[PDB]
Amino acid sequence: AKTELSMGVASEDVTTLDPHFATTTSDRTLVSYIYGALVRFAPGSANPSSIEADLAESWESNADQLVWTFKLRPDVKWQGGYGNVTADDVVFSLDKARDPKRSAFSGDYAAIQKVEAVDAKTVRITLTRRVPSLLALLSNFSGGFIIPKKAFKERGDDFKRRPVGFGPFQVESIQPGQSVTLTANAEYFRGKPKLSKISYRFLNNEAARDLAFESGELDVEQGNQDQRWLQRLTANPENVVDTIEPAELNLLHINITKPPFNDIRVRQALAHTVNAAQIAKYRGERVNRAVPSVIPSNNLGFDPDAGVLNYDPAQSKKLLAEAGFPNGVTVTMVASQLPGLESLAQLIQAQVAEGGFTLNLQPVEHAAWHQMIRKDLSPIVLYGAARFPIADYYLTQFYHSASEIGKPTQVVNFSHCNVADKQIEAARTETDPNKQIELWKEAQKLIVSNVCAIPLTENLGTWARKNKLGWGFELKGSMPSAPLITEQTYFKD
Ligand SMILES: O=C(O)CC[C@@H](NCC(=O)[C@H](O)[C@H](O)[C@@H](O)CO)C(=O)O
Ligand SMILES: [Mg+2]
Ligand SMILES: [Mg+2]
Repeated sequence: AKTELSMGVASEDVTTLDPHFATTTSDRTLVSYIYGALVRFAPGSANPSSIEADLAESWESNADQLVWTFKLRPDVKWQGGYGNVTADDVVFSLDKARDPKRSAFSGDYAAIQKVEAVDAKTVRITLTRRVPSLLALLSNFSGGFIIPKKAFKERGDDFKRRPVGFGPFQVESIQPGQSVTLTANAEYFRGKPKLSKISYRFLNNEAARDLAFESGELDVEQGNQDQRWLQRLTANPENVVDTIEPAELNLLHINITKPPFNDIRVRQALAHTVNAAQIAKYRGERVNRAVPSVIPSNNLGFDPDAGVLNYDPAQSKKLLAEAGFPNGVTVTMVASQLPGLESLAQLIQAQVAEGGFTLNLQPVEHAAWHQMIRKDLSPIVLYGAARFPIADYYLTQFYHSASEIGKPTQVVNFSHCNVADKQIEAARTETDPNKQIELWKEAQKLIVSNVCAIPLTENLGTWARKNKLGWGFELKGSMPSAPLITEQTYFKD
């Protein structure tokens, strides 16, 4: 049939298409269409078990698994005429990914010692110690994507809006705040895409997005976490709703160094007046689930019994009075305008009033909000995300003190947590599998009991499409929790 795909997303604009910085779901989704990596998750899977060849046609490790040699596919071409992808591009990209001055994801690569071009088609990666999940680090997510040395060196600060990858689609143009026009990479190494163009539309307003989808302007539209939207879409036999793994866990990360939240009783009071099970029941159990820990349930090392504080708003009021707040606590939070996070913050705002908290929400456009929270501008941060499914990733990034906002090594530790550093570090390199699991669980119990963060629900990604669109594979998951459009995506007659 037709070869042009139109999709409506919950975003206001592009922030960065440099894969070493792209963090919002929208920027990560675009990056997943433009770039590739040495290896990749199988299309339609978010599980590292599925990892398969991408730019690297084969690889091997030495006996001690400290030296890995990747053999590159010969004639993989960059978009825009930058020529053949070489080992020098891989060295440049991985060294950039592992540099805290040029990447938002450098901490994931701390165990890489060196990356060397043995020849134009051979890359040698030497590790400081064994890294069981190395292939996930080298895959098509976060810092694994490969970029062109020549394009980045020249474009510099403009590369983020004029990206160049070897993926199936290229950015032809950006219409700021309206859309991104992507076109098929005619030289894509797996074959020319069946789609000729993608019109990626910024439709943050849910009512306008739904109207564009029902009027036939969109072939795909991002949904939300509400079962009511899910039921209204599934009612039309022409629509298909995809619920996409991994589930992103939402937490209230509390800055434990800032009064009044430096008193554990105040944090405990907040935790006793949130009700994640009620949010999950309201939003719907197919897409949403309350999580009994501070990392997503789909993690090796997840603790189903971390000790999450129960709902008891009478106890919240008692604790606030003991802490010197007989008339309650008021707090202003900088809150994202991404509709799912905005509606979640509004649900929490209503819940916490029962226990004596009056939450004032200062709304900020999503990408601007991401910048503000990373400047330590909010006392509490409602953040929702998933990472590779090994506890070390979520724990290190959100809760290890090295990740604390304000440090050169900062990641997403908005709570300024430091209570679990020794357990996180010991678990990371523990070779006894059961002991490693127990150290990850001990870290979760400490973070929960000190109330550095309060878990809410985790939600699968929700997207609607017309049944005339075929992905070319089963869309079970995608690391950004969004559809993956590839050279296989097609329309039916
Ligand atoms: O990877 C990251 O660090 C950020 C993840 C990215 N995910 C969107 C997100 O927070 C979730 O969809 C979120 O769980 C809300 O919509 C909850 O209703 C973000 O754009 O903020
Ligand atoms: Mg955005
Ligand atoms: Mg902590």
